Amino acid sequence: MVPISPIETVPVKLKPGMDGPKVKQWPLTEEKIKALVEICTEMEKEGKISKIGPENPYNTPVFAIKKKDSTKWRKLVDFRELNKRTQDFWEVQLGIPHPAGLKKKKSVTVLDVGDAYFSVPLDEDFRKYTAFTIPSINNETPGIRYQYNVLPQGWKGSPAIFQSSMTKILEPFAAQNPDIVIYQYMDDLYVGSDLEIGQHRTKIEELRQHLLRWGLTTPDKKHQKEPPFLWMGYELHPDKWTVQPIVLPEKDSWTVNDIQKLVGKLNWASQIYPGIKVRQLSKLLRGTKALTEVIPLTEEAELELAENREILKEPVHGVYYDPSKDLIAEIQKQGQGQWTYQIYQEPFKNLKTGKYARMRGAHTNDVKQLTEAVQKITTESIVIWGKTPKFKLPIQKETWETWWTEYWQATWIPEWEFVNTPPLVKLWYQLEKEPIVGAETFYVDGAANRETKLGKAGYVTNKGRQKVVPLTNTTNQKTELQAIYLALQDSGLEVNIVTDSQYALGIIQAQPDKSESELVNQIIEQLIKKEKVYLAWVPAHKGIGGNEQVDKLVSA
Amino acid sequence: IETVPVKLKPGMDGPKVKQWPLTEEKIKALVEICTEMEKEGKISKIGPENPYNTPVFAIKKKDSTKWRKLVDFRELNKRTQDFWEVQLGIPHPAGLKKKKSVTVLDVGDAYFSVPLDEDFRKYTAFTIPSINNETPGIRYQYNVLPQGWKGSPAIFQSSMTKILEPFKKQNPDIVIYQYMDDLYVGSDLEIGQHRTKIEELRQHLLRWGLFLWMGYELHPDKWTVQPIVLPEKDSWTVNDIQKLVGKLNWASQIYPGIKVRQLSKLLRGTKALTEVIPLTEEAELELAENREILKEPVHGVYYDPSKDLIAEIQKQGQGQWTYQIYQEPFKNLKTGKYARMRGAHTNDVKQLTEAVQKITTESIVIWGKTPKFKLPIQKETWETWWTEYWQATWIPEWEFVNTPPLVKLWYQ
Ligand SMILES: Cc1cc(/C=C/C#N)cc(C)c1Nc1ccnc(Nc2ccc(C#N)cc2)n1
Ligand SMILES: CN1CCN(c2ccc(C(=O)O)cc2)CC1
Ligand SMILES: [Mg+2]
Repeated sequence: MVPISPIETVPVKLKPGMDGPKVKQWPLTEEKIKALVEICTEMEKEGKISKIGPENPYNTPVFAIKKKDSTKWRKLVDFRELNKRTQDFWEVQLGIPHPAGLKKKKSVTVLDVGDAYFSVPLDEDFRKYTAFTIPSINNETPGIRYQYNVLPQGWKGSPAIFQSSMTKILEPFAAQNPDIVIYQYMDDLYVGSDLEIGQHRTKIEELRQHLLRWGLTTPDKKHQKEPPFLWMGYELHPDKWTVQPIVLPEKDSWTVNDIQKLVGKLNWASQIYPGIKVRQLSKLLRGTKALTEVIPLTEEAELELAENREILKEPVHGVYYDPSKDLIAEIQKQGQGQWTYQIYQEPFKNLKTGKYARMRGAHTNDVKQLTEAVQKITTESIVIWGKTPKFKLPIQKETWETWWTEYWQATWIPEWEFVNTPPLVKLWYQLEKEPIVGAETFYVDGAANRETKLGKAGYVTNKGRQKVVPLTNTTNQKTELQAIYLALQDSGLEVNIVTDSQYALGIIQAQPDKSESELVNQIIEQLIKKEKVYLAWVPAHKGIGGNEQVDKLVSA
Repeated sequence: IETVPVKLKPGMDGPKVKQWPLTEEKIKALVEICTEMEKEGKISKIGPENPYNTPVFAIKKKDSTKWRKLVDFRELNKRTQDFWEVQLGIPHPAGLKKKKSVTVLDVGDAYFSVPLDEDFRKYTAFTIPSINNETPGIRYQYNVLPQGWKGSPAIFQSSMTKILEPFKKQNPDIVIYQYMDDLYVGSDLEIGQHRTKIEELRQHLLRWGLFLWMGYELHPDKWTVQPIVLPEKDSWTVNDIQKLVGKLNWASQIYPGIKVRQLSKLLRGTKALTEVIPLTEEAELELAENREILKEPVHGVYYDPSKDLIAEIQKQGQGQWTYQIYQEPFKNLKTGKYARMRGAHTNDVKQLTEAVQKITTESIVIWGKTPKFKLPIQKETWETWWTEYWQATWIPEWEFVNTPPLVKLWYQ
């Protein structure tokens, strides 16, 4: 005998206050019982389960399921109740590697560790909670009782404990062999390197020798799996990656469900296919979730879908990461709150792509959205590569400087350069810091009756120009904006406007270039046409001339 | 040497806070630091039966080149029992803020000499992430009092007071105040005298022991406040008077007797904004009466130690920032202004981060706790960057302001 090291046991508890499962065993047919007895006898011989005495009060139900197109049955021990009662574990797989962060490899070998799994013992003190019962033939003897000695398939802790156990064992090998990479997924280990093939094979033999220290064997006849690998929705090749085929179905009509799946596919595709768009398709899913409902595609959605089909007409691949080179991220504006980007190191060789959509809300502007997109790409890049890319952005350096220095919030974008690819992001209007000499001064106001929703909006000016318009189906806030709109409409290219509306100031000081409100959009359109606009706020009801006159005119 | 039993608050489990993404340089720094800490027995690797987590990152303290590990224990701190068994609590010293000079020391390294209750250790779990999640994150927990945990100064207190008594007995007029990993030492000595005393103090810790060498010098006696001031002008335009009436209306919410009647009357009619309006005698008197009112303190302002402190900040442009600290609206406990935002001339977010640290320091010195910040920044921008500029060993709480305040105009 060659001594082997035991695999250290992970201590396991039930949740505080919870006892183990006591669930009734279902009756089974005589055929299923014989099958389960044979299956369990073999598992017992292999050391996976042990017969137990009558004292154990716990139970989990067991079922027998027929392996399709076969005369062989399979067992199912249904641990749902035990799982509810079992503590939470650290789950390592939560964040999966992105292919674009991986490094090129010459050789990747797959080693089967499915047998090693049953050398990981289940905590002795927890075993009692895994008890189950094979019913007896004709119920004329006590059912056969067993418990697990190993991590049960389907039990909450098995994946985490298996993985954590393998990682601990592999750690010294990885540390002392920095010229390879090792990744575990399910029952397989993947071992990569850039070594010449003989040396790579030597490393694999050395890994096998290391694992034997714990009595863990891997299969001599080497795995059938070899590049390319289908993994987590990707195709991995030695020196490039892509997504698995993206196939958009042909349909005469589309349901909510078809469209959710279509958007899901486009979203998945957008990580390597440049320029994918999903706004108009996603607009179709607004508010409704009857999966069977049929939604007519708008012309805009049909155009979006056609543009995507063209993008997807042939294969695109990403390259892997070279840590010796800078990362570059370039962004383009696509319209309707959509933005697209590519991350590369060498020109025309993308590591990945992606997209960003405008956040839901009342008002927005292109500079804010570009900023948001930069922060998303930055965070994504820290996750994947551990560093921020240098940015190439469709905004002039002078535009950015004007924006950030005058904006009421703190804002920052990391190192970047202008790329002159239209459409460029620009500032569409800029309010004056001081009142304009020689420009007419418009004192604006509006009011509405909260019951009838009737209102008035208007202005008076220092030249004696005046206007009041009666309005229906309106509110105090709408009339305050209406009044500013009237002043913009009726003034020359330079204008001073005096308002008491904290609401309107709050909107305009946010500097939107687009809004969900048709009125705000009309105001923005007017502002764009002016040469100079100074907007002054005063408090309401304080005897301030101009303001007081117009307030009286609009309140009735 | 014997552990103090510690528990979480009733019916709460441990922290389960996501680790945020770290740059390569910070990961490499943390792997090196934690390898050493493990070797020294301060931390131990943990298994999957510990599901807890607290985020970790790395900083450089002000004027230093060595990376420092910083654990963000905000969640654990909220969840940890309060500590009044041995002491009801340390009445905060009101004299500290009156000292001519206050120096801040990082004494956090002292805490590692005291073991942490075995049953509590699991709740200090943290993870060093790998780039692209390619390898399992390295999982550890503390075996000793951790830096940044609110329990540490509390458990170590008897040891610190015993370490410091001879320095205090020999220098009865020095004020020494501990907050988290920081020691605040205030005196009225000439700075040279003062630094030698500070270095004297380091030696006691050093002697007991067998980033401590650093020293952040403050001068709270020179700290600046911001009363409300009105313009003094010879020529007032309609716009100037509108701005004045606006500011006074705002101030009337803070100060009772403010009047704008006579000033508002000046603008009767509908005049061009740039037209010059002579002040009448009635308006000048009202202005004068307002100015006099504004020279007096705000009524009904008091600190309640049971209530949170709130800090608001405004960007004023050209590197300038205004701030107010209060518990109740319109009842400011402190106001201030900065322009000296260091090494951040083209970076707003770095300036704001520095402002937040400065204000928090002021709050610790004055009341012995940190304020809740209302930050003029989008969440996503703040969360992407603040950690790049952080140099303090504590971390306050914050929320985001998405709508531009009009009041910015009134603190300019
Ligand atoms: C995450 C990961 C998944 C699989 C495999 C999952 C599966 N099935 C295999 C490996 C070896 C890894 N780990 C790493 C780590 C760093 N670079 C790489 N590069 C890399 C991996 C595979 C191929 C190929 N062909 C090329 C390069 N892989
Ligand atoms: C060789 N293996 C590894 C894990 N697998 C299990 C684990 C546990 C059980 C069981 O509880 O019987 C079966 C398969 C699937 C393939
Ligand atoms: Mg009004």
